[PDB]
Amino acid sequence: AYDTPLGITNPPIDELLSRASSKYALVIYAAKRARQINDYYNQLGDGILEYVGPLVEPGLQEKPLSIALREIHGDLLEHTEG
Amino acid sequence: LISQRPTLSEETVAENRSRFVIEPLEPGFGYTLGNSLRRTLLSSIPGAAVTSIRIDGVLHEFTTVPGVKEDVTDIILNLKGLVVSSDDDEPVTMYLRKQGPGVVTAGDIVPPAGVTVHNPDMHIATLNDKGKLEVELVVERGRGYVPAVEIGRIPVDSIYSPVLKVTYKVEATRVEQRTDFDKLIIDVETKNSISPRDALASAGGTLVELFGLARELNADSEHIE
Amino acid sequence: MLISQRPTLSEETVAENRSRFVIEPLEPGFGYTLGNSLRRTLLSSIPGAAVTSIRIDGVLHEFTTVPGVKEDVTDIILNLKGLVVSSDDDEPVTMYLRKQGPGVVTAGDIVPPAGVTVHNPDMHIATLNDKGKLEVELVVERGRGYVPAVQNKASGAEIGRIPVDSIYSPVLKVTYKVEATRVEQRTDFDKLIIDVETKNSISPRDALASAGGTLVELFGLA
Amino acid sequence: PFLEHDDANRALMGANMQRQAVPLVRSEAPLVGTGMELRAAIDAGDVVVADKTGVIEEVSADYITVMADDGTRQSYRLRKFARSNHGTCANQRPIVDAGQRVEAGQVIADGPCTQNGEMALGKNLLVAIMPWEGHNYEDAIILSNRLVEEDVLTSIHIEEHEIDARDTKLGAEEITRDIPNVSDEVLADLDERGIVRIGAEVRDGDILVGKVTPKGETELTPEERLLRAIFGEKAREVRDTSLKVPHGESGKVIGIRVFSREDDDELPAGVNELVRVYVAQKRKISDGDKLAGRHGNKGVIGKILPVEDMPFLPDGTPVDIILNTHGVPRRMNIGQILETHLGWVAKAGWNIDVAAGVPDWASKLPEELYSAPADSTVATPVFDGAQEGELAGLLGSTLPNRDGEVMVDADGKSTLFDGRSGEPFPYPVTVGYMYILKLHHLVDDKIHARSTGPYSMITQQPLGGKAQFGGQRFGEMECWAMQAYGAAYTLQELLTIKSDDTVGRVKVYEAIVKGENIPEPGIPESFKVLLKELQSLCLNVEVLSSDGAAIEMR
Amino acid sequence: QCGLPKLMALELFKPFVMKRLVDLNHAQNIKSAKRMVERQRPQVWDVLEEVIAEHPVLLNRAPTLHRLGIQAFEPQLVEGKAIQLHPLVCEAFNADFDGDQMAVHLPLSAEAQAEARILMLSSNNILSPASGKPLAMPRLDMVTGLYYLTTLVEGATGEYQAATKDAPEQGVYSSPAEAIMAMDRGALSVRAKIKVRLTELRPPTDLEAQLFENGWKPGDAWTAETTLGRVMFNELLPKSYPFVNEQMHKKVQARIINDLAERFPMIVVAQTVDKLKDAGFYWATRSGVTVSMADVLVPPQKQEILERHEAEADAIERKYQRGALNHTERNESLVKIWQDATEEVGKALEEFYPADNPIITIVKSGATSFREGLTVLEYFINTHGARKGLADTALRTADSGYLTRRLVDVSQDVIVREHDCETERGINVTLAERGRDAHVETSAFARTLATDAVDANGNVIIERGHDLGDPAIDALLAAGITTVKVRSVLTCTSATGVCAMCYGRSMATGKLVDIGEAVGIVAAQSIGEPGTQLTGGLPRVQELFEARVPRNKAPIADVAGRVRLEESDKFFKITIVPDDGGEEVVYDKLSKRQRLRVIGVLSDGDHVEVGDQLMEGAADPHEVLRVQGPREVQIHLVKEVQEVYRAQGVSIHDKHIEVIVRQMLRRVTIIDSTERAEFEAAAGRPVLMGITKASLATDSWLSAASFQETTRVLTDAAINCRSDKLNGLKENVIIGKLIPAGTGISRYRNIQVQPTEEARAAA
Ligand SMILES: [Zn+2]
Repeated sequence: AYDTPLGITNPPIDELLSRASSKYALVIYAAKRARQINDYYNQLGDGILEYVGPLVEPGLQEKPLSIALREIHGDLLEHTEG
Repeated sequence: LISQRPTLSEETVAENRSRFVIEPLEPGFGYTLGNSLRRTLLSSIPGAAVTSIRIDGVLHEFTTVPGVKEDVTDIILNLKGLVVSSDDDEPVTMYLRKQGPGVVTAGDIVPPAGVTVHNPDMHIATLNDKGKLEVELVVERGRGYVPAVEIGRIPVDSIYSPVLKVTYKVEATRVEQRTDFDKLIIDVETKNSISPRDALASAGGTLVELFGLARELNADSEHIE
Repeated sequence: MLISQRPTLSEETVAENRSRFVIEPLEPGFGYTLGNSLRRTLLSSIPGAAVTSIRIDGVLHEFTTVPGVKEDVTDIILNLKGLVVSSDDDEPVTMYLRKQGPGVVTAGDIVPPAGVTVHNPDMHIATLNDKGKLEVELVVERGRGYVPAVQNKASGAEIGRIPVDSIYSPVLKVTYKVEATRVEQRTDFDKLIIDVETKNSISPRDALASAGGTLVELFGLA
Repeated sequence: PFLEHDDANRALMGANMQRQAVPLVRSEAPLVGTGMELRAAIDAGDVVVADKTGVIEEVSADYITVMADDGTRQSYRLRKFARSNHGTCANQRPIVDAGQRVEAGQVIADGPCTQNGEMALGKNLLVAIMPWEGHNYEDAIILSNRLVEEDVLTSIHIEEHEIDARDTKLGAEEITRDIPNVSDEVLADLDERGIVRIGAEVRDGDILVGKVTPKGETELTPEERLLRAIFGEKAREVRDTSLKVPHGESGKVIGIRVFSREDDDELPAGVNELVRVYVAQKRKISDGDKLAGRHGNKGVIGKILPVEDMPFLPDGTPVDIILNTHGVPRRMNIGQILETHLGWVAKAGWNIDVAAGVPDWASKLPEELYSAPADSTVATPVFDGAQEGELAGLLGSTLPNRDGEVMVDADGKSTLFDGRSGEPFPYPVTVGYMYILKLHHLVDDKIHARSTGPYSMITQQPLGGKAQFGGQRFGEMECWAMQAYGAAYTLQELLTIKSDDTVGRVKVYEAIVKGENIPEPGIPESFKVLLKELQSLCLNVEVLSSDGAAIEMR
Repeated sequence: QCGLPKLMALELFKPFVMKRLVDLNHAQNIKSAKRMVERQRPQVWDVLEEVIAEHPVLLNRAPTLHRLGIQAFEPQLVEGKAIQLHPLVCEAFNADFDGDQMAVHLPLSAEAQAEARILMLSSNNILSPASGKPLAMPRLDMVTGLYYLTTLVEGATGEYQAATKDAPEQGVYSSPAEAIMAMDRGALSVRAKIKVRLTELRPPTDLEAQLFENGWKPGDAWTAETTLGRVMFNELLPKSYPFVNEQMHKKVQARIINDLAERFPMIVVAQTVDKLKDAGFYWATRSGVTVSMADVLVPPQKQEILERHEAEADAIERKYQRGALNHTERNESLVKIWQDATEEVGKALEEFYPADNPIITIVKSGATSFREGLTVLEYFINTHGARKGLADTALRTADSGYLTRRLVDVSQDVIVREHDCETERGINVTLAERGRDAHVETSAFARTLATDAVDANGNVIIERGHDLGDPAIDALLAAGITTVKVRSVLTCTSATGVCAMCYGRSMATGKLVDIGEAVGIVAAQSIGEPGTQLTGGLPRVQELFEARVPRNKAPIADVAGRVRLEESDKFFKITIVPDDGGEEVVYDKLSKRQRLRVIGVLSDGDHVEVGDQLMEGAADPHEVLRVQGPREVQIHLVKEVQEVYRAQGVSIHDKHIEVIVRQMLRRVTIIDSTERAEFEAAAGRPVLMGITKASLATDSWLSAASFQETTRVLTDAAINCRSDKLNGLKENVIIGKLIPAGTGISRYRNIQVQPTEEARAAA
């Protein structure tokens, strides 16, 4: 085991890299999803779009980027690379 | 004087392992009482353990015991793990004697009235073919950990205290205006004779009682809430 | 092998401001841990008995001089830091100091109000000459430890007052030593001795009693 | 001291850092010094010297008068809290009394970094040379909170601010109390003229001098005029130009110098009134400040433990600073170790206990250093100083404390008690007294932070406002490191919306306050300026699109 | 984590806290929230720790040499005005604590934060992206602390003793907890040789197999003889890691951290290094390491014996003058005395210093004579040389930064563009020679095999396209294979940049390089950073990367055959008799001051191959190009370049140099009607050119204009009417576009994020 992660180090990058191609794809992967979540808490997505998530049970005041990372860790979303 | 209401929280690591946290302490009470807590839990809780034992067949023989796979040294280390609560205070001599090929597992030792073994599944030794083993072991209550000090009598190290391993660490929390408030973390692994919670109460009770000797000099001083 | 004989705390005396304390006996490896556990408490949470702010009618701030006085205001503040006072207080009570003509102003010249007392009147504050006149009032408060300047922008003190670093610590120097006798010779036990010293604001016994009450109240079991 | 032992590098470093020290409020003389202290101080000119032998007639914090036997009558006005060229307070202290009879060339008053006539650039502190739980790591240092409580390393620092009222293109500046849009509380500490009252405490942003200059055609916004009539506040005529304290600064106001025009005076053409405010600060020795000794050893204050949890001698006497063993082998820095031991010798005195002659090591010694009381000052001139043998001998002789116990052995070590665990440190640790200095590098002056702030005119990049809020430079090399990580977005963010994006940084701040997503970066103004520079050079450049032919910024 | 002054974190997050304390009915409008932060009302602090939570910040210290010079951290509000930096990242930032300052940058957009948490996180960057070795490894106090913790002291207090005639073994203990209790009392010394039983630790691989084979102990008991320290130490390592039982040196800890970095995710390595930090520091204090006079002082025998041997050198000169000189007898004799005294003082000092002396302890662990005092004249002479080192150090930093910029200027556009180009081309590696090579770690480690590794016995070990981990090197060494063919960026056929396979393992990640990696810049930094340690130094390096003719040219064999060495006072003459046998090749002009090449020395009649170097010095790279061809040139340049750095003890993986060298042979000269791709769709010869000339030949004109002399580039560009396609990353930096690397690649930035229909149902 790896004991337990504290804050930013959770979830581990290794368990997250299995969900995407490279560490870079992981970035855009969670980045755009964070933009999606924060739109949901606001009025999203203006015209013709409806925000989705949070798929996982959000923390107390968890940051949307921190939510998109847990969602990717649980395979709750799939992505396609261009 | 009045403090800021430090709390006592406990998180259970295992059945006999739990860590405690006190939050928040004033800088820098974390280390003040911290080291004194570990010292009180470890060497200030009453408990019974084995003092010396004698095994039939070994008087001048140092290395081996015939008819048993475990050597002399390895056999002692097993008995050291024996946890038994004896309220008799004085040295009681229990007897364990099993014959024939088999596994002696403490449950075979007949405890005299007043002593109770708490780990009946403990592996003491393995028995060889058509072999018997009669073991006599002394057990007297004690405190802390007293090292080892008649023909064929072997004094053994005595693990008197139920607490087996204790360690503590300190951190900083409680932002507000001052972010250097202390948080006390203490890690205690206890044997099944008493729970980690009770061990803390005993250690805490003995400390307050011990520090009551300075209080009695004058109960009117200010101290803290 | 529970050799049971409750610990005993007997006082002593070495000087008037400090006196030794011996506690015997208890388990080995307990002296050092218990000794420093009180020391860390003495050197910190012993309540005072300290001066907060002061006001010199002639001056408006801390970086000026007084006609005739030899020490500048900032140097008189550093001399006043050596004041060891004690007060029942419970509220900010102001002291007063008025001196005139040639001579030497000391702590004795300070008139303490009802309920407070100055325990070192022989301390030197400032030296005045013919043209030297010093009128200064001092606000005494009760606390513990060390609190930095109570700037009059956080509080509402106006331009007159000049806050000063306060030091509520009756305890001066503390140490200890252990002499565990017959470590396993027959039966093992240790006994510690503490050397507590105060600033004359209170006695070593009262301080140690205040520290004892602090630790006793602190070790909570629930 | 012990210059012959330190390497030229550290010696050069030591000399440079000696002149980097700051004057302390107390100014304690070095316990172990050389010979130049006395001569260097009086020759610097920052110490008051008596020109003619005689006797003092008056001694006051303001001046000192001496009645020479000749009959002449000389007086000396003392610099009191005079700001130096870089904000260091220079305060002179009288060291003489009324009836004292003083000889010519004697020292009457101590300067800023002097005590009793000799330079005192630092303080004597109790040192322990043991690594302490990683807080004194590499070159970091840990101090006892005593240095803050007892103001031993506290130094005053004075700052000068200035404002001017002159004639301008469309009007003449007028420094007045009345400020356009302000509450009565912000002006509460201003006087009738508009300048901060003496002795007032000023926080970051508070007004020091209220100046007002004419503003041209208002042409205000209607949304503002409506509130004007609603709350009946007449839109004042001219703009606000007040002198506030720079961000991150604070202190008390010492003095104010007002130079007016009605009062003839003499100011540059157009200037009507000229006032300058002097602000002082009492700087406690804070974690982050830079200390150093005379041997080139330097390091910041990594932490400051309470006096309770600090390695203390058997006396209970806590050590002041804990210094790790910086000197790796070959690197050495031997001179530092020597003055540390001598520091303890000079602090506790000594007595060779001569019986049947004197030891062979003291043969080279002159009589005078045989017996010495506690707290005695010593002088070991550079090349001609104490020697190894003589040292160890002095180590042997050490007057005990009260009760007669001994605190240091012949090896200069002692068994210290960890102020936290309470248990002693297993091995004996080297303790002593070393003369350390407080260097001009101070945290209060070097801490900078900026969210938003002023921007330059030519290049729209974040400009360090004269108040403060200067932005950090993301140089070319940092960009390389950013490209190395592949963080394309972080790099773009730095070179655009965080700097040159005229409409970007405003929409980002807007988006942050609302809680919206951060918008896409625009065109950095630097690039737009680049194209203009090219065109001015007659280079017709066109930012061609994939299918849009030519494009322009506009 | 990182310590951030509250005031700094406040002004930094000012917009954030303003919104939060407005969402909370503390302030009613934005303006009310601004003053609430500016005046620092005590109500904001609680709001600040929330906005700061899980919000990463970037730390940087100038100068920035490698990418690790900037890392992300979790901001912790700390009292004071200073920045608290973790003691392990100091190596990376090269940050002293003698007043050093660091900068803080606040990533804003979601992409930026993602890049910080994932790419630039401190704990994710442990290995040096230049040598693969670990940088977060403990150092200084942490080393001596662990060295003292695990050292074994004979005759310790609680030392183990074999069972005597009337007593059993007294050194055995039930569990590690008992030893701890025995340690608290005066019974057990941490550095004793006790033997104890362990249940939750791992035994050595070799020893266990005997005790088990059924399976490694999860809760099984087993007894081995160690020190309590070594036991407490292994508790720090992962539970799955086998026991070590050794006194830990930098290398051992370096050897161990590496070994465990390959077999565990970095989170396990990150936590393991942190635990070593605590232990190292904790025991560094209890180590008893302190300096004093008795620790330094002087070995009195040295000063006495030095005056003894000095007399032998003076009287020898007396004997030399009369007629006993005998030429070289003096020079050798004086050396024998000087070295005999020099060697005699080492013993007189090493044997005089205790084995556990604090100075010696620090030296042995690997964390890292004015004692008598010098007179007036002695100190003057010492200054003459000391000032040259400070001035010489001023020139070391300037040129290294001027070289690193040209390096970056030529290799910045090099990035991985595809997973595999599928070319069989590769380069052979010497790989051991003992019959292990000294430089297999720089050229062989972290490579990919272009061909399988075949043993003479017919057993294939390690298949082509394998990572070639150090275990693979040993497995290869087991079969005794001397050479191995390996993929390289020198042979990669990728139309754009390079491919992952050809490049190989990323030194930072320890895994295969990610597609987006911009390796060119990482290579430039990996080469420019150590330039500060150059003394055969920095000028030699620039001589190589710039393709200038060598300072002192050296000839190469133009053909194969025998050699005729001719001795003439004017010059050395080397004639080569080919094995054709055709026209002889004459190398008449030769300066004797250049010496000969070493095999013994090249003698008369020896055999020479087509690419051998005939005389000592530097061969003209343009010469070896037309002789051996482009591929062998690149092998040569990397050979010489690496030999310079290796001379200074600098570990740079060949791939970094190769990335730079690849960009020199990328163009050909057009003798009759430039890059290679144009010819496939009129004869040209392979060309070798320096980095500066190559960089100026890039397709981007504003990129080349920013490099050197903007006028000529601008004039030539304006006349040619060139058009920049914004292909490189420098261009996008200038105009503010997303660089075509890392998160800027099209395949990465065009990703679509849609939640699986199954997840939306859970809601
Ligand atoms: Zn390839």
